[PDB]
Amino acid sequence: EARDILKRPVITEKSSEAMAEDKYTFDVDTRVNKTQVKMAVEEIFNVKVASVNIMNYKPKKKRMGRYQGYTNKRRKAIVTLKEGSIDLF
Amino acid sequence: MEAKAVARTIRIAPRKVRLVLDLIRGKNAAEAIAILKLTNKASSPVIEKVLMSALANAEHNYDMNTDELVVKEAYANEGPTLKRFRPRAQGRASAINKRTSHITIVVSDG
Amino acid sequence: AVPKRRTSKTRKNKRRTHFKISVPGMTEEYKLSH
Amino acid sequence: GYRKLGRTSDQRKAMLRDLATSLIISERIETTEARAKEVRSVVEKLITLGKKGDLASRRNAAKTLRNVEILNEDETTQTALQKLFGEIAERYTERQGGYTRILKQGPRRGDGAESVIIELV
Amino acid sequence: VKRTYQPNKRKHSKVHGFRKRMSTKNGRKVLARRRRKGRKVLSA
RNA sequence: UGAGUAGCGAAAGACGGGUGAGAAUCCCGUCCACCGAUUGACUAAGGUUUCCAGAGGAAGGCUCGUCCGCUCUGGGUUAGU
RNA sequence: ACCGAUAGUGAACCAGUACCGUGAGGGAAAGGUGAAAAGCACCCCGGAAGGGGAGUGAAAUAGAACCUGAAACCGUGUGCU
Ligand SMILES: [Mg+2]
Ligand SMILES: [Mg+2]
Ligand SMILES: [Mg+2]
Ligand SMILES: [Mg+2]
Ligand SMILES: [Mg+2]
Ligand SMILES: [Mg+2]
Ligand SMILES: [Mg+2]
Repeated sequence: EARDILKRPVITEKSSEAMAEDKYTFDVDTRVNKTQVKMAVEEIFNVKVASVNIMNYKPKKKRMGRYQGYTNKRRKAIVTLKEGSIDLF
Repeated sequence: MEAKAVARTIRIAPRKVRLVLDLIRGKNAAEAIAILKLTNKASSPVIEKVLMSALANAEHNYDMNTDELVVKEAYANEGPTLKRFRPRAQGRASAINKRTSHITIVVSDG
Repeated sequence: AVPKRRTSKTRKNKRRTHFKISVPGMTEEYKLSH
Repeated sequence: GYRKLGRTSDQRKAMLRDLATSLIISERIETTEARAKEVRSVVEKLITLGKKGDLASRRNAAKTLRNVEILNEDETTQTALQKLFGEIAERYTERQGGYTRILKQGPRRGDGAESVIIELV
Repeated sequence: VKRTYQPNKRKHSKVHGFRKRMSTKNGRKVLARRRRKGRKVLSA
């Protein structure tokens, strides 16, 4: 059970900046630590992953009239590695 | 021929506009752009875009000459308001009534 | 210190006889920019 | 004379000293009517010290003219005090007083205030 | 001046949480009037 | 209606230049001036995306407004101590 | 031989909702284009809003606050005084 842990990448100006140091970015499910994440990439991609950081977010507020609704919640995984690379697009 | 033009939901009171129009009625046309831009008010720059729409449609839609062409009907009439509130000394509050107007010009030959 | 009555439609309008504005001068349109 | 301009003594003595200076640099400014009928006088009493040019007038041509503005005209640097005694004084060596000129533009948009120009001649 | 309702979060839940309404029968007749009337927010 | 009346919340600003359909009130620059065991700099409660960058000017801002803690759009909180 | 949008239910629509209160608990407002979207291609004034012509339609003084459209209140014109 790997391909339900991590979902999709984040391509930004910071995520594009960090690929000059082989730091890549993903958007992880909740309910998951950083050790479940480390052996996930390391068995899809065969990259010999290195250390990992993580964070959370909080609801924002989309609203366009009669739709006073909140939004889902995130948990990013700024990942790092030395030996190798992965081309995503 | 009698051309016209109307401006709609213009954000000024009528009682403030109606002071300028009395200086504009029953007069020539080029004897009005002058008296308008030599009157320090805030009404004047919006009654000036509203002649020049009634003069630029007596040239392309209805084919009259601007040489002799006078002003026969100008008037302002009330509109919808916008209710607001200002707080006061004690917990009480007080009304505010921000008002609007519609403007209407008519240019005619004889 | 408080109005005892209502102000009619006439007495409101008999009063504004002088509550108008005035016209600029007229030099040849040119301004009177002395 | 005797105009106060809604500004107490300690304020008016510093508003009429900035007007006298920044004028001289650019020789043409844009003010309200009242103020320029009062630098009509302050600045006309300030070239009359520049024709003497003596060592004493420079000492009373500094108690109203304003702190040393390190100008920069064409490839240079001046002071407003070594421009007033060298250059304006020399243009104006053979006239009597009356070297200012007021000119009426229109009013302003916000506060409805008569606006005028003032220059040198 | 100084006014009432100097907030906090320990004390807005130690006195009006869920688990203080359940531990007390008169607080279960509180809940059981807010489910029947139909409100989207039971006491927390 | 009262009525274009009472009021517009303690306090030093002036000129020049630039962008704009449009400037006392926005951006850059000069001098002057005030608070100063505070109108400084850090942290907690509590508040909960108000933070940042391009855009925008119907409403809100006790005036104006090309500007904004306001309106659209996409993005920003990284721990063996 | 019941109501027909101030009525009937607190709620015909976003309703036990927004909003008020530490809390228990209290409480609203708000329906209708046309038979048919055929929802005004194009030209002109203006920075945009809005208006004038053209054109769809049986009628646009039925143009998205759109079925009808009283009264208070606010105005332009002039037959006698
Ligand atoms: Mg004049
Ligand atoms: Mg007055
Ligand atoms: Mg009175
Ligand atoms: Mg500055
Ligand atoms: Mg900001
Ligand atoms: Mg009805
Ligand atoms: Mg019908």
